[PDB]
Parts: sequence; structure tokens; C-alpha cells
Amino acid sequence: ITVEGSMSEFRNPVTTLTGQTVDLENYNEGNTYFWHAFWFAIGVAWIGYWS
Amino acid sequence: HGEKSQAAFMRMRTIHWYDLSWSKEKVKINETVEIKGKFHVFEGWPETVDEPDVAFLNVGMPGPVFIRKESYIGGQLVPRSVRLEIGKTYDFRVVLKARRPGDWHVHTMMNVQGGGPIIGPGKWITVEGSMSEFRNPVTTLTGQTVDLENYNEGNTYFWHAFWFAIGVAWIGYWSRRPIFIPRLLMVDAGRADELVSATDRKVAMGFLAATILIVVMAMSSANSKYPITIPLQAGTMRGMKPLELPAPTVSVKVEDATYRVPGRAMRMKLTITNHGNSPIRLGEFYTASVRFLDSDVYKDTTGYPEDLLAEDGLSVSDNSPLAPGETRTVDVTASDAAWEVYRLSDIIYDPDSRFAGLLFFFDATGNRQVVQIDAPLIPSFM
Amino acid sequence: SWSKEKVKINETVEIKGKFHVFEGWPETVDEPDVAFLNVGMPGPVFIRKESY
Amino acid sequence: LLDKKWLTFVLEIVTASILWGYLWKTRDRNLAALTPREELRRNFTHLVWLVAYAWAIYWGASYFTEQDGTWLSYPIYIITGFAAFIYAKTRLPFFAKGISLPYLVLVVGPFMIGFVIFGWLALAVMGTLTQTFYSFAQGGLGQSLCE
Amino acid sequence: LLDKKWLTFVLEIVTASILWGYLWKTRDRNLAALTPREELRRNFTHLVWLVAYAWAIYWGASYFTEQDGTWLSYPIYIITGFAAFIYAKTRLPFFAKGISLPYLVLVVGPFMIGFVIFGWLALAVMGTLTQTFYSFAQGGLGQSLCE
Amino acid sequence: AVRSHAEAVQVSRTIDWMALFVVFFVIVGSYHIHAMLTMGDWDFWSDWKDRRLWVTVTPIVLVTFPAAVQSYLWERYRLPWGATVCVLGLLLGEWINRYFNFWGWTYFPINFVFPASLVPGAIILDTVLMLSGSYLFTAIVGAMGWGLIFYPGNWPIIAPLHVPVEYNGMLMSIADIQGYNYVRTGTPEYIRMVEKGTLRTFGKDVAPVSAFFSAFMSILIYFMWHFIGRWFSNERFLQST
Amino acid sequence: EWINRYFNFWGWTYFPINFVFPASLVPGAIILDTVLMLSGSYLFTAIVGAMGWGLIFYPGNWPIIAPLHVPVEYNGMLMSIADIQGYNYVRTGTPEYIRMVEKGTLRTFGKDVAPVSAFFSAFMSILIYFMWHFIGRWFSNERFLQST
Ligand SMILES: CCCCCCCCCCCC(=O)OC[C@H](COP(=O)(O)OCC[N+](C)(C)C)OC(=O)CCCCCCCCCCC
Ligand SMILES: CCCCCCCCCCCC(=O)OC[C@H](COP(=O)(O)OCC[N+](C)(C)C)OC(=O)CCCCCCCCCCC
Ligand SMILES: CCCCCCCCCC(=O)OC[C@H](COP(=O)(O)OCC[N+](C)(C)C)OC(=O)CCCCCCCCC
Ligand SMILES: CCCCCCCCCC(=O)OC[C@H](COP(=O)(O)OCC[N+](C)(C)C)OC(=O)CCCCCCCCC
Ligand SMILES: CCCCCCCCCC(=O)OC[C@H](COP(=O)(O)OCC[N+](C)(C)C)OC(=O)CCCCCCCCC
Ligand SMILES: CCCCCCCCCC(=O)OC[C@H](COP(=O)(O)OCC[N+](C)(C)C)OC(=O)CCCCCCCCC
Ligand SMILES: CCCCCCCCCC(=O)OC[C@H](COP(=O)(O)OCC[N+](C)(C)C)OC(=O)CCCCCCCCC
Ligand SMILES: CCCCCCCCCC(=O)OC[C@H](COP(=O)(O)OCC[N+](C)(C)C)OC(=O)CCCCCCCCC
Ligand SMILES: CCCCCCCCCC
Ligand SMILES: CCCCCCCCCC
Ligand SMILES: CCCCCCCCCC
Ligand SMILES: CCCCCCCCCC
Ligand SMILES: CCCCCCCCCC
Ligand SMILES: CCCCCCCCCC
Ligand SMILES: [Cu+2]
Ligand SMILES: [Cu+2]
Repeated sequence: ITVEGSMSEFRNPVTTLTGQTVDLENYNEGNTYFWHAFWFAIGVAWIGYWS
Repeated sequence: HGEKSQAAFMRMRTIHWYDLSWSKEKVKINETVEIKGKFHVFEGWPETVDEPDVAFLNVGMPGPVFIRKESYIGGQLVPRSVRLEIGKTYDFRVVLKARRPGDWHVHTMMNVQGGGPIIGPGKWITVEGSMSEFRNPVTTLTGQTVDLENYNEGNTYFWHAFWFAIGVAWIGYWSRRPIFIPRLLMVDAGRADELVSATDRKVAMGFLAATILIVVMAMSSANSKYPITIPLQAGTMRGMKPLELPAPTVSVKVEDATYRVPGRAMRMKLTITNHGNSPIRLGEFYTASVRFLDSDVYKDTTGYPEDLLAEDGLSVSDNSPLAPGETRTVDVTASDAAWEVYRLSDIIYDPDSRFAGLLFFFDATGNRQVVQIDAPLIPSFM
Repeated sequence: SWSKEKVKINETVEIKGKFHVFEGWPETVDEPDVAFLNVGMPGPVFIRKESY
Repeated sequence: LLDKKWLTFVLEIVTASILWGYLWKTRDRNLAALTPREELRRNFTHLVWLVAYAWAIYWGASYFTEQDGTWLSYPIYIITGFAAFIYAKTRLPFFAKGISLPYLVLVVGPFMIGFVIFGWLALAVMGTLTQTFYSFAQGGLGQSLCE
Repeated sequence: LLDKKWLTFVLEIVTASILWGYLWKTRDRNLAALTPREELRRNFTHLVWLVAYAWAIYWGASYFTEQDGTWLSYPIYIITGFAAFIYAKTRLPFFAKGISLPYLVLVVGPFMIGFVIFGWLALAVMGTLTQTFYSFAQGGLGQSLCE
Repeated sequence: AVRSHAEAVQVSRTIDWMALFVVFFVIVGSYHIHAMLTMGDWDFWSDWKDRRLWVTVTPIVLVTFPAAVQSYLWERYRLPWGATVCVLGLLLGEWINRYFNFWGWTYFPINFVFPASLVPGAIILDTVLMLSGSYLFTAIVGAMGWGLIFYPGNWPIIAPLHVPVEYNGMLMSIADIQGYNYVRTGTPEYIRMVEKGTLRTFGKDVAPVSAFFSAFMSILIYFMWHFIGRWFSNERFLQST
Repeated sequence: EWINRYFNFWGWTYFPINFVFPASLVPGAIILDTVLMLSGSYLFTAIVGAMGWGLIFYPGNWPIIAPLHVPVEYNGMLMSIADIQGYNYVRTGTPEYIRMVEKGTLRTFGKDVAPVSAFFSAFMSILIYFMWHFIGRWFSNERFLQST
């Protein structure tokens, strides 16, 4: 099967029972990045303090 | 009593009990109360629970307040584990004899090999009298009648007391002399070789020989008295006769089911297909030990427990009689306080939101047809 | 049914019949999901030429 | 005097705090200045504390454990054991200046009670009792014993 | 000079042969005649070789191993590790005259990489590093440190 | 210090009694835990007291604590009753609970929930230990005796419970009838790991073969637990928990 | 884990990051390190810090995975956001039946799946820490063998 176009045009919408429509391509990505970066920064701060 | 804690869907679709009837509600000591009915094993048995290849018909009660005199699956006695087939329907009859006075919640439970207990609906039974009047006679193939309440109790007490006395005598003999600190000091400071000497070795030989000799004579006497003995009987019984239910003429397909969070109601949409030549009316919806009844269609007369019975908890938007061949779509709502009393609304916490139940369709003649439904259960919040 | 009772070397004797598996198979023995048709003899005094 | 009649005689978290603290805060700082008679007197009290531990374990691990089988004490014997740890570590000499491995296993094993592996750790009572015997035979070893 | 810029900077079987042979054939026979300054200079190079090992393991055991999970480096770090073995055994003193057990486990474990058991052997880097620290503090231990 | 000879003896006697108390109760607690979570299922019910699994399992997992306690008490005081004090304490706890909770709180009959007897095994293990003090000889002979005499030791108690009975068209034993009558909500029949028959059990040998296998496995477990007790008997002075 | 998630799981393949994000353990490491240095007792560490590591794991990842547990009605069946992501983005080598996940039991009482599992993990982590302390102690030897 041949597919033509670009990946940027792809959308994966979904509607939850809470009443909100979110795209699964980037849902929770920002929150995940923020939390992981915060915890990594905390660990780096600890190791730098002791280093 | 062990329910309202098990998984919601697991109680809904494991085993459905119906046609249950209790012979008596209040009994005295030595009276017999019989529980009858039929249980249907669900086709969609959950994967996390092993198939009932090896299952037992048990009774859920707070201790042996009732002695299980008899138990039948079909028409044969089932004192041991049995094999149950997925999707088949069986009928059971359990005979219970009163032993302890008081109020007890007698549950007819099922036990499966790799899934633990399966609690069914229970009915309060009041017992009056005293425990001292209880008797449990039995006649052996040797030709003697003994009461199981105190059979072999004296012999067990005598033997256990004798062995405990022998052990106490041994420990007292070795504890008469100073025990811990002086003996430790002797064994530390050089060789002791003074704490174990004649006649300690001779009396130890006496104890050993006496123990062996008493054991031998006791085994030979227990072989002389009661000369006929058999090993314990065990082994799963296969070939259990199922109930030959007629093929239902009513076809029901469920188009989604929703329940309010929080709420006490279960909303679902049905498309009843009526075959045969009789005008039927939906009367009951048995989901998990709870019977939602339509008062205008059917009324319960089997003494089914009040907290599990919804006299008018089942509301049908269009419950007009359905002509044969005619098919219609109706909205069915089952609302009762029991739905939250037994925590049937906690299936949102469950990792499998599916339900199964039985629908009883009644016609003008008075007979009923049993049909089974299952569909995903989607909670609603807004 | 046994084809012959007395045979000489290199002769063939055939055993026929029917066996019925009991419905109430004991629990302690696994179901015959994987079973073999064998012949019980004191050593290879007979070679099993065929089995059906 | 010597052995007295002490032998005959949220909340769980709270009771542990005072009981452990009280024995630790009143710690004897000059463990060198102990007469053997005072050592012997205090030495009985340590054995009395172990007696409370034995009652707590049997009430905890024998009565209530199978009581579940027919179907509090765990923190009770946890508190008794840890309190007696500070008790002997501070009051009894020759038992300080180093944590006793068997007695530490004794106080930790039944505490963290998988139960089969961890019930085995209660066997450290044997090494504990022989160490307490060596503590017994420090100043008041004789004479009589070994004579 | 001391630490230089070496830090910034079929075939698998072949490359192992020369690399292992070259370090072994050029072995220092008079390990006694080492000035501590020359010892310190060569000592950095041994740590640089371990740096290559660390890069090889991470590139081998972290990048490519899970790359199979999404679905060369093993021999690469095998060669680096064994070459550094002869390297330290011949060039660095106090590390010769006996095979170091932790460092041998370090070079053999990840080499023969069941992976869970054998990935544990890479923990011998801790004993290796403390031994290399003792090699560090042989001639150039002070002063400053401990003063 | 201590004043004189006689009152020193009195102090030693008081220490003896207190140490006996503490050891007895600690062993009761620990050994009761171990027996409960390794073997207690078979010891609970008469219908559960079969002749293959019960006989096989109980000595194997019940020689554990007596081995260690013997290895300590003998080596440290020449006291040959460690196995005895272990078995007596276990039986005491078991019986107190059977009479106070199994029969007091619930109402299971005593002849239905009686525990197993191990005093003969303890006595044999203790004599074979002190006589011929060789620990290897003990682990070889006394362990075999413990394994072999278990079932014949309990035969006088359970023999009356094996009388055949025709119960509603099916042959049942007295223990089986008791289990069928007195219901156990948490312990259904299929859980009973009991003799269910095999196509490789020849003639009348279920009890002896299981007894011998239990004896050998008890030898192995005793040999292991002697060393476990030997370490549990250390007096190490750690300096940094 | 993150380098690979972004370079191969998302670079070579195209699994979404919110679908293949790794788990967070920095709170557990921080607790284990403080309970270690404070009260330097290794036994106290193995008792308290291991319990903290086991207990704070799931609440530590709750802020990340909480948005992925919003109920959704997907074609007549109730699904979570994580379940929808797994259903949509196919995994050739990892079918659904391999998921050793909570499938229900008849001996799970009320709302206790997360806490009971967390406590069991904490105790087992105590045991594993106690074992691996000694394994590391040997992995820290400086033995000089004289004959490989
Ligand atoms: C220091 C070593 C101490 C030894 C302690 C042994 C005490 C004596 C018991 C003899 C039993 C027996 O020989 O009889 C065999 C029968 C079992 O036979 P069954 O095939 O199951 O049929 C049932 C037959 N009934 C109905 C008569 C019981 O007895 C038993 O129920 C116990 C069997 C296990 C113990 C085997 C011990 C063999 C001797 C060991 C020492 C050389
Ligand atoms: C040194 C020790 C460090 C301790 C670190 C613990 C951080 C706090 C987390 C509390 C969670 C809780 O109590 O809440 C319980 C609920 C789970 O409940 P559920 O029945 O699955 O239902 C779902 C309910 N939801 C939808 C609100 C989540 O939370 C969790 O999802 C995490 C449960 C596992 C961790 C339990 C820790 C208990 C305290 C331990 C210290 C005494
Ligand atoms: C929970 C599981 C326990 C983990 C096991 C670790 C402990 C084992 C070793 C041990 O008990 O030693 C600690 C001390 C004994 O003295 P040392 O360890 O020598 O140090 C004394 C100074 N210190 C009190 C700050 C520790 O003993 C004490 O001082 C304890 C009494 C003080 C604590 C009272 C406060 C606690 C209230 C809850
Ligand atoms: C409701 C809780 C009441 C607990 C009361 C605790 C009593 C206080 C503990 C204590 O320090 O000693 C009490 C007794 C006698 O020993 P003392 O001599 O008072 O202890 C200090 C020793 N010293 C005087 C030389 C400095 O030592 C003992 O043997 C008392 C044993 C008490 C049994 C343990 C109960 C624990 C229940 C959780
Ligand atoms: C494959 C798995 C490896 C098994 C592990 C065994 C080796 C572990 C111990 C070790 O490395 O010692 C060997 C020597 C270190 O010096 P020694 O062992 O003291 O002996 C030196 C003389 N010798 C080179 C002939 C051995 O080290 C060397 O001399 C190695 C360099 C010479 C080999 C180069 C040829 C190899 C080409 C493929
Ligand atoms: C394409 C392969 C190129 C590999 C080049 C290997 C270089 C030769 C190895 C070597 O002996 O040393 C190179 C450097 C500097 O150390 P050197 O001082 O040259 O080594 C001998 C020490 N000595 C002069 C006192 C006698 O020591 C180092 O730190 C070099 C590290 C190189 C990284 C490892 C690459 C291995 C890839 C398989
Ligand atoms: C699970 C099956 C049983 C396993 C038992 C293993 C015991 C191994 C020996 C031990 O306790 O390890 C001691 C070391 C700390 O040693 P150090 O602090 O160097 O003490 C100096 C004196 N000493 C080396 C003679 C002890 O290690 C420590 O840091 C102490 C760890 C806590 C020991 C007490 C609890 C034991 C629970 C099983
Ligand atoms: C799989 C789980 C981990 C198990 C680790 C076991 C290590 C046991 C200790 C060891 O390496 O054994 C050394 C002996 C050779 O000793 P010797 O040649 O007598 O050396 C004299 C000095 N020394 C006795 C202090 C070592 O044995 C040898 O012949 C050396 C064997 C190779 C050791 C290095 C590879 C380890 C792979 C796990
Ligand atoms: C299986 C029994 C193993 C016993 C090991 C004994 C070691 C003793 C070391 C002192
Ligand atoms: C499996 C039995 C091992 C017992 C360990 C004993 C070690 C003793 C070292 C002094
Ligand atoms: C099960 C008890 C065995 C004790 C482990 C022995 C380790 C001691 C090493 C010093
Ligand atoms: C299961 C944990 C066993 C730990 C053994 C510790 C031995 C230490 C010897 C130095
Ligand atoms: C299972 C953990 C055993 C770790 C081995 C440590 C041995 C240390 C000997 C010096
Ligand atoms: C898994 C690593 C354990 C190392 C084994 C200890 C053996 C050392 C004996 C000298
Ligand atoms: Cu109830
Ligand atoms: Cu059904």
C-alpha cells in the first residue's frame, strides 16, 4: 500500500467521556516532558551539590 | 457476606443463580432446611479465573451453624469436587440441618479450582434452641452407630495428653538439675563430660525403647480394634448431567448500556425479537444477586430476600405486549438502592467494564422464557 | 481379535479391536490430549510394523 | 532485692515514641562506674524485658496469626523488642560498644514480618540468650559455678 | 604535560590481534625503574583507556541493546577492555605481579555477554576504580591530600 | 558482686526459669508461624489428614526448628531436649487455639480439628542425638526415625476415623463424612492435596513409600538447618549497623 | 532511556513520546540517598529508604500517567487514553495478550489494588536491597589473585 503526503498533516482526534477533544499525537506530551525534566533537574542539582 | 468486595464484573458474569427457593425460614435444632434452585455458568467466563474444570458446591455461613447433610448437582450426590461445563445450566439441592441457634446468613456459594469463592445470594434463617440438643448420628459399614459430635474425642484427648505428659516428663527430668549458666560454664571451661553420664544414658535408652515399644503396641491395637479401615475418599467427579433447557424463542441484542456516576440506576437499550406464537412481556432483570422486577408484569413469591429484591426497580419505557414476529426497540432502566448497597456501582474502579445478566420474559399463559444478555457498560458523568 | 496364536520368525500377527475412552476420566490422570498406541511385550520380541 | 515483681506485671506509634525515647534519654553516660551488685540488679531487669518480648511474640505470632486462619500484636512486640534494644544497649555493659548481630536480627526480623523466611529470624534468640548469659557471668559469675 | 588530549579522541578479530599484541610486545621489562613523574604521566593514559571502555559499554550495552528492542559494539568493547587489561598489567606498577580479581571480572563479564546475570559483573568497575585510585596515590599521593 | 554460694545458686535457678520461659515462648511463636505457613493446611482438618501428602510434607517442614534448636542447645549446654521443647510448644499453641477459637469462636468439633502428634519424633531425635553425640549420626538415624514414626504415631488417633461408611450411595470415611457435614467456607474440597490415585502406585505401598521419602528429605532438611542454627548461634559484635 | 526513546522509538520508528515515555524514579533515588546518609545505618537504610522507594513509585508517576486514565467511549467499549493509544499505534512484536496487567481477581477487596501492590513491592525491595548490599560489598573487593 502506497501512502502519499506528509506526517505533519496527520491527526488522531478522540473525544473523552469528560467532554473534551484531544489529539493523541501530542496529548500529555508537554506534561510528560515537564515532569521528567523537573525530576532530572532535581537529580542533577543533588549530584552537583555533592560534586 | 464475603461479597460487596469481590470484583463487580466478576460477580456479574461468573455464575447466575435463579429459581432459588428456601424450604423454611425459621427452624429449630435438628430440623432440616433445604435450599433448591438452578445456577447457570456464564459463557463469557473471565480469563483471570480458571474454567470450572474442578469445582465444589459449598454453603456460605458463619461457621458450621448448619451441617451440610446432603448436596446434589442434577440428581446425584456431589460430596467431592465436580466438573462444570461453560455455558451449561445445572440445578442443585442442598440439605442443611440446624446446629447453632441464632440468626445466620446462609449463602449458596461456588468454589472453583483457580478462582476462589463465588458467593451467591443469601437468605436470613433464624435458628432457635440450644446447641446441646444437636445430634449427628451416622451408621458405619461395621455395624455401629456413633455421634459425630463426640466420636473419637476421648481417644484423641487421651493420646494427646499421654504424649504431652511424656514430653513434659522428659523435659522435667533434664530440668531438675541446674540448667543454663553452670552447664554452659562447664562446657566452655574445658571438656564437660560430666553433664551426661550414667544413669542418664541408661534412662535415655529406656525412654527411646519405651517410645518405640508404645508406638508399636498402639499401632497394633489400632489395627486389632477397628480392623476394617479405608483410605480417604477423593477425586473429581466428571459427567455431571446438565439441565436440558429448551431453546429460547426470544432474541435480545443490547445496544449500549450506561449507568450514572454516582447513581443507583442502570440504563440500557434493547431490541427484543419475538419468535413463536405468544405475546411476551419482560418482567425481570437479574444481574448480580439482585432481581429488578416489573410489578405490572411479574411478582416474586419465592421468599427472595428483601434487600436483593426490586419490586418495582425495573422500569420499561414501552412494556406493551410484543406480538410474535414483531420486533421493537425499547429503553430499559433498572434503578434500586441495592445497586449501591452491594457496590455494583464500583465497576468504574474495575479494570473490566462489562456486565451480564438474565432477562425473564413472561406471556399471557404465565410461563417464562430465560434469555441472557451481555454488553460493555459505559459510565456517564455529565 | 488376534490374527494368529502361534507364529514363526518373520511371520506377521495382527491385533485388532476397539477401545473406548471413558467419559469420567480420573482427575489425577491428564486427559489424553497427547497419547500413543503402544504394545506391551517383554522387550522387542515383536517389531511393531504398523499401527492404525 | 535483686529480681523484683516486675516479672508478674495512633497509640501504637505514640507509645513507641515515649517508650523508646525514655530509655534512650535517661542513658547512663558513665558505664564504667558500675558496681557488680548494681550490674546484677539491672541485669535482671533486662531479662525481665526479654520476658515481656517472649509473651508478646507468643501472643502475637501464635494466638493471633492462626486466628486469621480461623477467619495490633505485631506493633506491640515491635515496640517491646526495640525498647529492650535501647534498654540493654544503654543499661547493660559488655553489650554496648557494638551492636550485637544476633540480637539485632532478633529485634528486626519479627519486626518486619514471606513470613516463613522472616519467622526464621526469631531463632536468633539462642545467640541473644548466650550473649546475655555471658553478661550474667561478668561480675557475678561465681563462686559456686565452676566451684 | 600530564593528561594530554587523547581523552577527546573479520576486522574485529584482526583489530584485536594487533591492539592486544602491540601493548604486550612493547612491555616494560624494568618496572622498578619508574620515576613517580613518569608513573603519573603513564597513569593518566590508563585512566584514558578506561574512559574508552566506558564509552564503548554505553554505546554497546545502552544504545544498541534496546535498539534490538525497537526491532559489532560487543566485540568493540571486548577489544577495548582486553587491550586495557594488558595495558595496565604492563605499564602501571602495583597493578602487575598478580591479576586483579575485580578488574578481571570487569573485563570478562561484559565480554562473555543470561545477560541479567552477566550484566551484573560490570559492577566490578567499583573495585577496579578504587584499585586504580590506590595506584594514583602511590607516588603522587601528596601533598595537599591528607594535608 | 554476689554474696555467697547458696544465694548464688538461687540466682542461677531464677535465671534458669526465666531463660526457659523466654526460649519456650519465642520458639512457640516462631515455630508456630513456620508450621502455619508451610504445613498448617494439612494439620487443620481430619479429612485433610491424608496418607500421601500429609505424611510426605509434615516431617519435612517440621524438622526445621528442632534441628537448629538442638544444634544450639546441645553444643552450648549439653541439653538434649531442644526438639522436645519445640514440639511441646507447637502442640501447646495448636491445642490452645483449637479449643479457644476453632471451638470457642467458631464451633468446629475437636475430633474434626485435632492437631498432629510429633512427641515420639522429638523423643527419638533427642535420644539419637545425646546418645552417640555425633551430629552426623543424629542427622542420619534420628531424622529417619522422625520421618518413619510420624504416621504410625498418629495411627492410634486417626484409625477410628477411617471406618468405611455408606453415605447416601457413596462410600465415605468418618473423616470424609465430618468434612462433608461441617462446612469450611474458605477450604473447599478441591484444595485438598490428598491421595487421589496414580497409575504408578503398585499394591499397598502408599504409606511406606511416602514415609521413607519424608525420612530422606527430613535428613536433608536437618542437615541444612543444623548449619542454619549454628550461624543463628553466633555472638558477633558488629560495630556499625 | 530518554535518548533511545527520542532517537529510535521516535526517530527510526514513529511511536509517540506520550505513548513510549519511561517511568520516573528520581524521587525513589533521592529518598534512598537521604535515608542512607542521614542515619548512616545501612540496616536503617534498607528498612526505611527501601520502603520509601517502593511506596513513592506509583504516586511519583501519577502526575504523568493521570491524564492517560480519562475514560473514553470508543466504539461501544469503555477505554482509557493509554488503552486507545495502544489500540491505535500497533506493536507488531507486542500483542495485547502479552500485557501482564491487572485483569481482575475474585480476592481483591474494594479499592486496594494500588496500595497492596505498593506495599508488597516495598517489602520485596527491602529484601532485594539487603541482598544487593552484600553483592555490592563483594563487587567492591580489591583481591590480588596470582594465577587466573
Ligand atoms: C529409628 C527408626 C524408627 C522407625 C519408626 C516406624 C514405626 C513402625 C511402623 C511400621 C509400619 C509398617 O511396616 O506397616 C505398613 C503400614 C502401611 O501399609 P500400606 O501399604 O499403606 O497399607 C495400609 C496398612 N494398614 C491398614 C495396616 C495401616 O503402616 C503404616 O500405616 C505406616 C507406614 C509408614 C512407616 C513405615 C516404617 C517402616 C519401619 C522403619 C524402621 C526400619
Ligand atoms: C518513607 C515512605 C515514603 C512513602 C511514599 C508514599 C507517597 C504518598 C502516596 C499515598 C497514596 C494513598 O494513600 O492513596 C491510595 C491511592 C490508590 O488507591 P486505590 O485503592 O488504588 O484507588 C485509586 C485511587 N486514586 C484514583 C485516587 C489514585 O494512591 C495511589 O495511587 C498510590 C498507592 C500506592 C502507595 C501507597 C503509599 C501509602 C503511604 C506510605 C507511607 C506511610
Ligand atoms: C524501624 C527499623 C529499625 C532499623 C534498625 C536500625 C537500628 C539497629 C541498631 C540500633 O538500634 O542502634 C541505634 C541506637 C543504639 O545506639 P547507637 O546505634 O550506638 O547510636 C546512638 C545514637 N542514636 C540514638 C542517634 C542512634 O538505638 C537507639 O538509640 C534507639 C532509641 C532512640 C530512638 C527513639 C526515637 C524513635 C521514636 C519513633
Ligand atoms: C502500658 C505500657 C507500660 C510499659 C511500662 C514500661 C516500664 C518502664 C520501662 C523501664 O525502663 O523499666 C521498667 C521495669 C524495671 O526496670 P527499670 O529498672 O525501671 O529500668 C531502668 C533500669 N534502671 C533503673 C537501672 C535505670 O522493666 C520491666 O521489666 C518492665 C517490663 C514491662 C513490659 C513491657 C510492656 C510493653 C507493652 C507495649
Ligand atoms: C577470551 C577470554 C579471555 C580469558 C581471560 C584470561 C586472561 C585473564 C588474565 C590475563 O589477562 O593474563 C594474561 C596476560 C597477562 O600476563 P600474565 O597472565 O602474567 O602472563 C603473561 C604471558 N602471557 C601473555 C603468555 C600470558 O595478558 C596478556 O598477555 C594478553 C596479551 C597477549 C595476547 C595477544 C594475542 C591475542 C590475539 C587474539
Ligand atoms: C581505530 C583504532 C584506534 C586505536 C588506537 C590505539 C592507540 C594505541 C594504544 C596505546 O598504547 O596508547 C595510546 C593512548 C596513549 O597512551 P600511550 O602512552 O601511547 O600508551 C603506551 C604508554 N607508554 C607510552 C608509557 C608506553 O592511550 C589511549 O588512551 C588511546 C585510547 C584509544 C581509545 C580506544 C579505541 C579502541 C577502539 C576499538
Ligand atoms: C536473609 C537471610 C539471612 C542473611 C543474614 C546476613 C548477615 C551477614 C553479616 C552481617 O550482619 O553483616 C555485617 C555488616 C556490617 O559490618 P561492620 O559494620 O563492618 O561491623 C564490624 C564487625 N563485623 C564485620 C564482625 C560484623 O553488614 C551490615 O551492614 C549489617 C546489616 C544488618 C544485619 C542485621 C539484620 C539481618 C537480617 C537478615
Ligand atoms: C557467577 C557469580 C559470581 C562468582 C564469582 C566467584 C569468584 C571466586 C573467587 C575467585 O576469583 O577465585 C580465585 C581462584 C584462583 O585463586 P588463586 O590462583 O589461588 O589466586 C591466589 C589469590 N586468591 C586466592 C586471593 C585469589 O579461582 C580461579 O581460578 C579464578 C576464576 C576466574 C575469576 C574471574 C571471573 C569471574 C566470573 C564470575
Ligand atoms: C545443604 C546443607 C549445606 C550445609 C552447609 C554447611 C556449611 C557450614 C560452614 C561452617
Ligand atoms: C543453607 C545452610 C547455610 C547455613 C549458613 C551457615 C553459615 C555459617 C558461617 C559461620
Ligand atoms: C538463613 C540464615 C543464614 C544466615 C546467613 C549467613 C551469613 C553470615 C555471613 C557472615
Ligand atoms: C539474602 C541476603 C543475604 C546476605 C548475605 C550477607 C553475607 C555477608 C558476608 C560478609
Ligand atoms: C546473595 C548475596 C551474597 C553476596 C556475596 C558476598 C560475599 C562476601 C564475601 C567477602
Ligand atoms: C553475584 C556476585 C557474588 C560474588 C560471589 C562471591 C564469591 C567470593 C568468594 C571468595
Ligand atoms: Cu452474608
Ligand atoms: Cu448465566
